[PDB]
Amino acid sequence: TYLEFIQQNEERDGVRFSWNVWPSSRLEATRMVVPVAALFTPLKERPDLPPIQYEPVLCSRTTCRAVLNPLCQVDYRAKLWACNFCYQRNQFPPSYAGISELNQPAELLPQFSSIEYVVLRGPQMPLIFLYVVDTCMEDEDLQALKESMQMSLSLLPPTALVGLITFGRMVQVHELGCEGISKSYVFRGTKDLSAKQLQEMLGPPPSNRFLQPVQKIDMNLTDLLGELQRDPWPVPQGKRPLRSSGVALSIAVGLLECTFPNTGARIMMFIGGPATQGPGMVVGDELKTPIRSWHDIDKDNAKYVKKGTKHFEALANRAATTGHVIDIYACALDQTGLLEMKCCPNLTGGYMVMGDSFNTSLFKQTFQRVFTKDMHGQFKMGFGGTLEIKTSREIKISGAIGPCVSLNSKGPCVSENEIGTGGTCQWKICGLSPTTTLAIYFEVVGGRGAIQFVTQYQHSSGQRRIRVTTIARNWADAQTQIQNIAASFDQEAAAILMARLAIYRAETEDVLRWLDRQLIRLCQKFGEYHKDDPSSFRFSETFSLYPQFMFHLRRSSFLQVFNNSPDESSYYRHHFMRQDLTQSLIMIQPILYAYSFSGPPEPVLLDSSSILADRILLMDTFFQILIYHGETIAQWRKSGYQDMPEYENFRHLLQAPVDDAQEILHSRFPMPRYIDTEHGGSQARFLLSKVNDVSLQVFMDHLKKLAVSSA
Amino acid sequence: EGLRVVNLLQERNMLPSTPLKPPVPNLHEDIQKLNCNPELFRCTLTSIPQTQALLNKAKLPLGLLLHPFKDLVQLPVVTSSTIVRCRSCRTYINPFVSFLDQRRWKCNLCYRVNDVPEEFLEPHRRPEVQNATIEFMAPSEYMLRPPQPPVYLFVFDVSHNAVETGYLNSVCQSLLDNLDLLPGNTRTKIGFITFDSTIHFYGLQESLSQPQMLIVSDIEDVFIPMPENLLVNLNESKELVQDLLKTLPQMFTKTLETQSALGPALQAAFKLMSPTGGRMSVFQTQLPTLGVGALKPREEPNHRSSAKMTPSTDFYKKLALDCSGQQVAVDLFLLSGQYSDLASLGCISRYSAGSVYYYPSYHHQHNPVQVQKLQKELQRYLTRKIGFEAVMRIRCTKGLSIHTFHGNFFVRSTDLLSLPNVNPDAGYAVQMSVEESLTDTQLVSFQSALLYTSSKGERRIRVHTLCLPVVSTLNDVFLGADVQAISGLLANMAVDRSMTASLSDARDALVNAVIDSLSAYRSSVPGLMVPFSLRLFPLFVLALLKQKSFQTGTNARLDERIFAMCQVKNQPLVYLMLTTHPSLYRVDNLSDEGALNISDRTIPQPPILQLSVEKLSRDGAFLMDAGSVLMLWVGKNCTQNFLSQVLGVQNYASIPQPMTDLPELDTPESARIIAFISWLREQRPFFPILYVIADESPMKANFLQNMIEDRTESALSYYEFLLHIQQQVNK
Amino acid sequence: TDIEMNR
Amino acid sequence: MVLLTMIARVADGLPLAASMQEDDLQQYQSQAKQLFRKLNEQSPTRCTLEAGAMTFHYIIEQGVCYLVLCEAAFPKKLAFAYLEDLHSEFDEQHGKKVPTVSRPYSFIEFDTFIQKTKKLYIDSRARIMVANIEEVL
Ligand SMILES: [Zn+2]
Ligand SMILES: [Zn+2]
Repeated sequence: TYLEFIQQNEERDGVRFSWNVWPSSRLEATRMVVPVAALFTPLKERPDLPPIQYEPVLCSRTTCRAVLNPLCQVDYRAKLWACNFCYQRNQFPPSYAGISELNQPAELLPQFSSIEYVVLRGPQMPLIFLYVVDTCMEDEDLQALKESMQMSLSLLPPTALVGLITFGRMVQVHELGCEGISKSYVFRGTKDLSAKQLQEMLGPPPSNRFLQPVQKIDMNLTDLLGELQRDPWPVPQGKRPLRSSGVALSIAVGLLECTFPNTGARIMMFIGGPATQGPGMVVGDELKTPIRSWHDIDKDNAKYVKKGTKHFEALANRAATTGHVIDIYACALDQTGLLEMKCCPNLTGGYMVMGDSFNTSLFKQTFQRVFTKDMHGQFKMGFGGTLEIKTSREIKISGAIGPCVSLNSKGPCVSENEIGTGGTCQWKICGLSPTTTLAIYFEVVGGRGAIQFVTQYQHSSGQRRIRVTTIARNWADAQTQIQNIAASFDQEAAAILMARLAIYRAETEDVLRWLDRQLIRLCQKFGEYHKDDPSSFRFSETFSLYPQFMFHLRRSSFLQVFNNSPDESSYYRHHFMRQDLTQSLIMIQPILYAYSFSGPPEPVLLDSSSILADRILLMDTFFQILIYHGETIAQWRKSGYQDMPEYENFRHLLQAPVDDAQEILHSRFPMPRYIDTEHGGSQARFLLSKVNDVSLQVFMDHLKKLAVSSA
Repeated sequence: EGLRVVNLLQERNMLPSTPLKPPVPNLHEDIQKLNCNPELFRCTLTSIPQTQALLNKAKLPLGLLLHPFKDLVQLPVVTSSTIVRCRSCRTYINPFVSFLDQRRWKCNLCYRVNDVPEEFLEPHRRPEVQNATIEFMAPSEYMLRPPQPPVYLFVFDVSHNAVETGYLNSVCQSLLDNLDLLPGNTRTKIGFITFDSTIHFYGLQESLSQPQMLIVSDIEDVFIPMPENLLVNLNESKELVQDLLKTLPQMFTKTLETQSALGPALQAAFKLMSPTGGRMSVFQTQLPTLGVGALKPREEPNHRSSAKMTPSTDFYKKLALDCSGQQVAVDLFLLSGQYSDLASLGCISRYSAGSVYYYPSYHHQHNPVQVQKLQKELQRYLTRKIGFEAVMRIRCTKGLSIHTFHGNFFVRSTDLLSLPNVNPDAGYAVQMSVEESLTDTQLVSFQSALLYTSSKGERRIRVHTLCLPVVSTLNDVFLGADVQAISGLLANMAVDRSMTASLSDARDALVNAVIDSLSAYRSSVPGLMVPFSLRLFPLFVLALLKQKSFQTGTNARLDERIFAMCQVKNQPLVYLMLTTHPSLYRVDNLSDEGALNISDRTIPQPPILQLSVEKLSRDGAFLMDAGSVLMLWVGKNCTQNFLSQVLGVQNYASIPQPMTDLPELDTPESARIIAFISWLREQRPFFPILYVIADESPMKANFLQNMIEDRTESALSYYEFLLHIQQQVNK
Repeated sequence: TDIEMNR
Repeated sequence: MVLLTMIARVADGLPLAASMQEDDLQQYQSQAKQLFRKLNEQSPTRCTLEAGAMTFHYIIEQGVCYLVLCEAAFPKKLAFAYLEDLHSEFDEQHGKKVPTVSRPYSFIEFDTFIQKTKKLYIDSRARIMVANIEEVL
């Protein structure tokens, strides 16, 4: 089954292509409506695969150097192997001398396409965590933040180094455990510092006066975090506090840049408001004037945006180059400046968390999930990820989209048409988790094409690791080319890969126009129909959901930025450019479950029609979990047959969706905002705005008309 | 008495055995008796020449020396509902006014007649006219702003070398010991700053477990790091500051910092006080070499280098003028074992009315002497009274004009001496000239007024008034000459001559004053003849010429010379004299011709000896009173009685090398000597340390550099000096 | 107009 | 919305207590002292003067005037709350001795309370009559 195929391959190799059969002719490759692409998840979790503690075994050919895999042609008699990429014949390493048919290397078995190796030869570097705390906020919000940070500290590894930077008007780099005094270095949050400057101004396992091992500093740090007080500087009437966000962050990057360059480090910045005293400034201290809105940005009424944006982009590139991750945790009612800072967590594989207040379960729980561990009590985070892709000669790489940076490498694998971060064969990914999902765009320049994803990274344990994934897909049979290809289509994967591109061009500016010309080009090439006859159009069960996915995506909050704040839009796209397929789909097309006495919970169309009065709805907008009570059921809740032991039945119904909302409302990293509403409730809007040019019906009709007409 | 002429070449024993006393103006009885105390105010010429011509003929400088804020026993404090002051020149109603219409008074300075308000009533019996020294309570218009609170800011250098000297401990120890004695009420504010290559602020909040060391590393762009707890309220934070004082010493032991950024540090210190003003105490141990204010090292001279002084930069002068404008005074504590260019650093104190303290080669283990000395100088420093945001003016009767001022302060518009801080140990001098013949008058007056804010937030005006007679005869001018006052005023003059020209010129000008005065005398009357009043003139000048301030052939170092000049410029007349020409007494044989009047204490009064090694004796013991310290020299062949009954040793050989003081033995000899020493110390409020260390071979016999009457390889002997003077006098 | 004067 | 606080006896305008922090004061200080002189047994017991960028806010109780300057933009509502606070404290502390003193600033030490109270109003994170001062003067 083509479905069982798509499924098993995503499980084994954490990959999902737009097409599993590829063009074998230059004429069809160029006429590919949706590009040959993949949703790649370099560190996907699975059935406890056995780690290889022996070197991987590379090919002997300067340029190639592909890793020995199941596709390689082996010859146990002559202790030789042929690289399936450059055909180069290779001798086995001495430790492979005992090689035999009845006991052969794991990397050759098809079950081990996708395998991990460990390299041990250099003393491992300890992880590094740098807290960068804002102090311009309310007492309750700050106390919450401190408790949140003290907790995270008890979860850290003994050998991990820690550092603390606090800010408000000034910026304080704390020298940890200086006994009986507790000192820090103050800097004006009014002017930036490179790193060479900072270094000169500031002066067996490594460490600094500023970055010390947890086991030796945890108590002092736990106390300092506990005594942190709000910015001493008073905030005059009608004024915002002076917050030097941009300089504090530039000082954090600089500190690490000159202390531990090129090693896993996590710069976690906690924000309570926007930067008001740039570099990095996002607004002025006059409360009179509001923080830019998208409207403001379109009518050229936002003097700080571009300048501030430029500041965090340089920082993002500074840290991403050094191999350091930047997390931004922002909590406040008004906006924070996420739009201007987004690149920091985006280029590096840093996290972006947004909430109303640090003193909420929403934030608290989302923050500790960050330190979630695996069956070995080890963080589900990787640092300094270097992704390298090997392709058959017939294949080239256009580019990638997602959390990563180009290492600007050159080779015959690089294609002319660059997409997202492309024109390279290697990408850095300062921060990665078992969830990170990149998008790789390829171009076609017996059968079977091959691609090898080589990912090297620093494990939480400190070990250097190399994940290897070698997939293979059939070259389309010339005597059926388009038929074989159309059967291999992965509508979901294509929706997200196409969606990925649209959001990329938008956040890098019509986009909806491009999305449509392709949806139409797809209908004409793979649909069924009599020209000039709309009612005749149909799609295989292989393509039928694509238009609908397209519908929802073009009305989604990802391309219709208004009705949302610039920060909210940056937050949304952030999570959508990292997510794996399934999560991505939900983001684009929220799932909807219905609950009623007549039958068990069942999914239902995201249509207004699905909103009944005697039904409870559960909507999952990846970002939010919402429970709606039909008019009828709202009364029964109001006139509460609460303590009526008579209605144990009415109790099961009311909590059915609630139970289901518990489960998911945990496994999900960014904890979703929970919403309990009903007909009449003001919050029902979220449901009413996701459901339903206009409707899908009309949308579809217009599509069929255009599809059966001119090409 | 005696209007007799003296031949310095025949007496050669002029120096009296009793302490010298200031001359008594030739005034009527009733007037002289109200005159101002001479330890406070005084003149080079008690008989003011009537004309500039007459003054010039006498070839003697005309000027005043003063100690305006000197600690007194009894001070008349008027709380007058109104300050009576002449409506023209604004002079304070004093005891030397002319009361006529018994409802109208004649101002003794500008002669105008004023009306005595119906509040001043026998108006002549009023305190303001029965006292030359008096303190007034200033009304609201005598203050540009609410009385500032008392603010103390201690700025410590913590460089590697600073750490090695180990002074921070005692300083902190003294502060702890004297926290409650610092002048001031509940409004007192105290702060602390340390520094090396960076500036270290210290926040103190009761809410926090421990003090915060806020460090600014931007040396070219200093700034205050916090707004509320750097200058804390002592009363409320006593505890908090006490921990800090106990913590600081232990904070830099392992320091590797080698450079000191004194400039930036002081600028930061400035910004922190700029808002209230106050007193900044700076403790530096080496040449500044980092940041603005940087100073280049210099090579120390030697007994070989000729007379070929001034600041190498104006940074510290500019900074002081700024401190001054914000009512900030800066006291400098230099405890350096190497050249530190005090010639440039001093400026931070001179122009801000501060004062510099020098402890050469200070070390906690190696230099026990500098250690005890700092201790006692800090004791006085930290507990003496203090006045804030003050100004002073010296007014003199019409005809007379002040043209040059001497001392640490800043001169606003002529005679508006700006004094950010005013201490009871600072002395001042002034140079006047007769701009208008005093033919009209027969009496002239001088009035100085000190306007300041007390440690208790009260504006006060302390006033002194001196009245002197006018004379029109060369002879009368000489009869009133105050030899010590002239010595003092000449030193100040000589110091400026040094800065302004060279040390040579300064040394010549000094010798010329003696020559020209005596020469002028002679041309108005075989051997060197001088009037009685000037019989010690050549002696005190020679003394002045052999002092570390002007001496030449010596092996003296730069900072020492400058520090010496700093003292001439800021020290009260008496200490200037005790230092230049220390009092020498024999002390291994004291007896009963003393002040055995003091109820249960006798107190021998041994005769004063002239500063010649010929007055010594290898069989005795001699004490030298040099004002700031007391050196007891013991002879090699001293008696056993003095060794065991006074020193507590059995033989000369075992007299402990550095001996910081005498033991108190149960012996009459000890009681006699301890009595004498203790009386000497009671004659001043700055406890002078004593040290016997002056053995006949402690290589510390720097007791001799004071026998200013003997000849050195590079200095004339008292007698040679007289010989050289006489050769010129009648050339 | 200096301070210790009053004129 | 900054500082300058003076407490003076109305009759003679005798200064009783004040508090100022810069890092000009000179001008507004004179005007304030001008006001005190002018104020008498007939003057308004609560007033707010307009002096440009600045705005004076005073109140009179028991022959004593509580004055305060600040940028006009400053809440007139808070200004008087600040004075009342000072009054009760002062009256309770020195209200009865006020009419016997003769020296200026006989209560300089009230300096402390004035400033600790001051911060509780110059920082949003803690929470009559009008005439252009120029006239009265
Ligand atoms: Zn190969
Ligand atoms: Zn007069």
